[PDB]
Amino acid sequence: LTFVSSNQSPNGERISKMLLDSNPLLEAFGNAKTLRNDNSSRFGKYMEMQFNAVGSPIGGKITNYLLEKSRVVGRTQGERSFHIFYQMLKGLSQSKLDELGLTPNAPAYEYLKKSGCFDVSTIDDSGEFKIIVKAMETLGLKESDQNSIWRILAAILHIGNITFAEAAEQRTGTTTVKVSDTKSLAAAASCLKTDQQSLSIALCYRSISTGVGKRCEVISVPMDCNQAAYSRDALAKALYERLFNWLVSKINTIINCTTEKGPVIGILDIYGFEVFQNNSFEQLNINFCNEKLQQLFIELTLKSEQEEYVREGIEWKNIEYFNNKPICELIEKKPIGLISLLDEACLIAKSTDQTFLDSICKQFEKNPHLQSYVVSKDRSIGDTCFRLKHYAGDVTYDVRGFLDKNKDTLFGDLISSMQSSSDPLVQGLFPPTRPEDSKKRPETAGSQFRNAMNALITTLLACS
Amino acid sequence: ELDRAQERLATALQKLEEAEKAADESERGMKVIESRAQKDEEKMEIQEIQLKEAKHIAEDADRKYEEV
Amino acid sequence: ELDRAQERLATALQKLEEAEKAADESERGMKVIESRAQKDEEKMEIQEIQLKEAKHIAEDADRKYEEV
Amino acid sequence: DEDETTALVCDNGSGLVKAGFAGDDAPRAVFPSIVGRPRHQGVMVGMGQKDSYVGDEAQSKRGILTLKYPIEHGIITNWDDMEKIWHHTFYNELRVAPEEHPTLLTEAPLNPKANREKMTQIMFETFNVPAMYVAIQAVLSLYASGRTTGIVLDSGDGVTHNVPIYEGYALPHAIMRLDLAGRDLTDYLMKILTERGYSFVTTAEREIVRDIKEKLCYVALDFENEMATAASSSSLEKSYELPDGQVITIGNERFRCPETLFQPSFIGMESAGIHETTYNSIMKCDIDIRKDLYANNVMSGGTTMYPGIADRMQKEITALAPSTMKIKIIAPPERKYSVWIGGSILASLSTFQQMWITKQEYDEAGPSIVHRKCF
Ligand SMILES: Nc1ncnc2c1ncn2[C@@H]1O[C@H](COP(=O)(O)OP(=O)(O)O)[C@@H](O)[C@H]1O
Ligand SMILES: [Ca+2]
Repeated sequence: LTFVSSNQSPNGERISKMLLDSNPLLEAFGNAKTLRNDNSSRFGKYMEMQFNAVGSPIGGKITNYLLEKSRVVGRTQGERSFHIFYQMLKGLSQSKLDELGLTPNAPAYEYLKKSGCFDVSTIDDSGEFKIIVKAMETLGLKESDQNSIWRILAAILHIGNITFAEAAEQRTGTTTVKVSDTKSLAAAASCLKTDQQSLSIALCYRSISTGVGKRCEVISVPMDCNQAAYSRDALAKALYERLFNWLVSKINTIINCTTEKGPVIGILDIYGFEVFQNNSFEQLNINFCNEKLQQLFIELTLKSEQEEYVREGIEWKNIEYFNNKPICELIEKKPIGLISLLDEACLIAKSTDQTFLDSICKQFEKNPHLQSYVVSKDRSIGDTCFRLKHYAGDVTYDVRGFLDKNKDTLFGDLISSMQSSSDPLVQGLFPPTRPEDSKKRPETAGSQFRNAMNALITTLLACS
Repeated sequence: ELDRAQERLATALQKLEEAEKAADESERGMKVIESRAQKDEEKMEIQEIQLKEAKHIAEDADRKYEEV
Repeated sequence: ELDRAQERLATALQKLEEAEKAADESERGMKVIESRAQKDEEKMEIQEIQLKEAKHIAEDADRKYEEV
Repeated sequence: DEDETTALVCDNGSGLVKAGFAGDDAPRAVFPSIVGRPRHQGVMVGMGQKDSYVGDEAQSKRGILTLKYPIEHGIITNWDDMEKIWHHTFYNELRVAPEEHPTLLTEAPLNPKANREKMTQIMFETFNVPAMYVAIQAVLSLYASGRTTGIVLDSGDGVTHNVPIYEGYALPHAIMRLDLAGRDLTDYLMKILTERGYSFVTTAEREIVRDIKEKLCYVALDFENEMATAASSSSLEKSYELPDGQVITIGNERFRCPETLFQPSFIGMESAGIHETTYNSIMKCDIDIRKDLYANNVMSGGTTMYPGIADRMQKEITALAPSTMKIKIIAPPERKYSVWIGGSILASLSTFQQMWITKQEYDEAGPSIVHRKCF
């Protein structure tokens, strides 16, 4: 792009260095480890390249989607969660740790106990920490800005300790969730500086009245541990997702320019097709993108391009055109489709995993390009699992946690709490309302994520 | 004097509204807890009988085991 | 009008004290009951643990009886 | 929000209407079901009266409104009013057109066949609704937890329903329909208050009873022991200075009316307490089905928020019934919207296509299309 676009300006090739060093910069914070790759980026990224009057670029925006958020609570043995949680420990001075109410022992917490692993044989964060710090100050993230960011995790680490001892309080109805060790739930609100009591009474418990005004929140709805843990995490993830995307934009505050507005050259970069000898739900979302990626090419290198041939009026004849596989798209979009049958089950909470399975085998295993044990008599497939044929090979999936991990449903009860808090960051993590996503707010996230992927396809069709 | 009294009356009613509001929320909180207290009391009594029954039946089973 | 203002000031200032007084008493009554509620809740949970054991022991005796 | 037709969510009863935007979790607008006239002459020119007054508009100013009840269990005295009641919901608040989005409604079990068609006629013929459906109250409150084996008891203002819907629906009789909910409670209190002199006559203050009820009134645990307690003036005499200006010490009046629930003998009927009807729905089904029914009993409806409604069930059910399994009743905390939670689901289901009705489907099989094919 450079040179071709360009040169003279001493403030061009010099600032180009810090921009080229922006790649390894963001690969030390948001990235984590995978068995297929070490430098695994953990955030969608559709970069955009603008230009200056002199020739050099001026800046660009960044956009992500979904964000993997099931690794914080569950993962395979040997693997490791996000880097920030481990690299931060083996580095900061013990004095800095105690200030955050921390002790040099992962098992003591919950955020690091949900896995069962702590020490990795290959990684030595104690030494690697000096590489991340060199990236902290060099760019422009002073300790002041660092502590600010840590105040978010400092809270989360104070909220994370909130565990529960299956409370069978209700004589009959439904087992509630009791917190005897309140100092964890107290410290949780201490950072937010909100009423410890009301908080627990307004979140763990749902409430609504209504009458032209806007209700009086207090009525109680204690729910099971799964839904309680679901709500707990649901917030813990989205809270950090919005921040990171708003952080990278503030990283550009001392990089991005606002002098010209013109053409935009985009660059795509999303999670890669990972392959294990044992897949699950979290794999589906990633593998699903590839199904859309293959559709992209066939739409481009086989459709939009062939139509350009005849538009020029040059010799061309339809040579053996293999299936356009729009079935793999209709099988999970319009009514009577996978995710249309899946997300529908996510709401039917009484349809767990075994009942949900039966809603797939019957709906499909007849439509072309999808197998299982029943139809395809193969012992490799379990009675609870199925055989999904991609445009490549074969993959079998489990069922552990399907629902709570897939639902994603995030109502406006966990979100509104932080918004009404008193802190320059807590409300700051929720930036100026409606950034490229407005329409209407109150609605399950099951549809919100569906819009995220649709915002990726529609914008790729009509272009070059 | 009327102007001064009106000024004092304005702030007086404001404090009165705040006081009544605090009392309204306090009397309600005391009530809901009182109901829960009685709800737990009944649960404690009905289980107190089950606990005894669970102990006696265990002792009876032991005596029954000693005989055989 | 001054007489009316003074009259309203009297009944307001008095009712203000009563409202505040009731707020304290209601909170006072809330506290004494809350404490007892917590004591019961704890005592009840402990009995449930003993209730389970008492049953398991009773069942174990029955299973031990069938063997003999 | 924008893409895809996006369907609304609604739940109309015989007392309170529940409706909001689309893809929501809970009702956004819950206006009261009232529509009367100005028996008086409106100022007649200080607007061409008409509008019987409705919504927060009527409820705000009852005074000069002869609240005329249109929907009384089954029979609708007049349909003409219902037309302009629905013309307010979708537009004045939601600001969205039904001639664009589907629609979901609730079905009152055992409702005249002619009614389900009369309603649909208003949609298909005038409000042009190519897609809609009318699901069954209780069954919705179900599909929202984590099991396929529970008995449900859903009710509010309409009529009581003891529906043991867990594994399936409809077999011998089991299910029950009892005209004794909400509106019935509001009507009974005024009659009993006459013993003390208090007589809330007109239908306007009749509503005030319902308003006052849901703040202090509670259910008698045991009327026998509570009667002797009347000697004391602490737990009885309750304070509620009428917003008008006359205190009503509702002491023995609070736990008197609810007694009718367990004793329908006080309302001229042979129906037994709700704990007998429980047996009536259990004794019919198979023998090896009970042990797990007691382990799960769903109690939906905001009516079941009266202090002393759940603790009584454990006393009467354990009495005249098998007692060697886990007696357990699931009474959802906020169980009033349990139907609304399930409603948002059906409207988003895709299998829903197998059940719902399409524009053309209504003309091919005639008006009966709905309950002639489904159940
Ligand atoms: N907080 C409450 N406590 C007890 N009853 C309540 C409460 N809020 C509402 N109700 C009652 O619930 C009933 C309305 O419930 P609803 O589910 O809307 O009924 P329906 O759908 O049969 O019209 C009314 O009798 C009302 O007084
Ligand atoms: Ca009802």
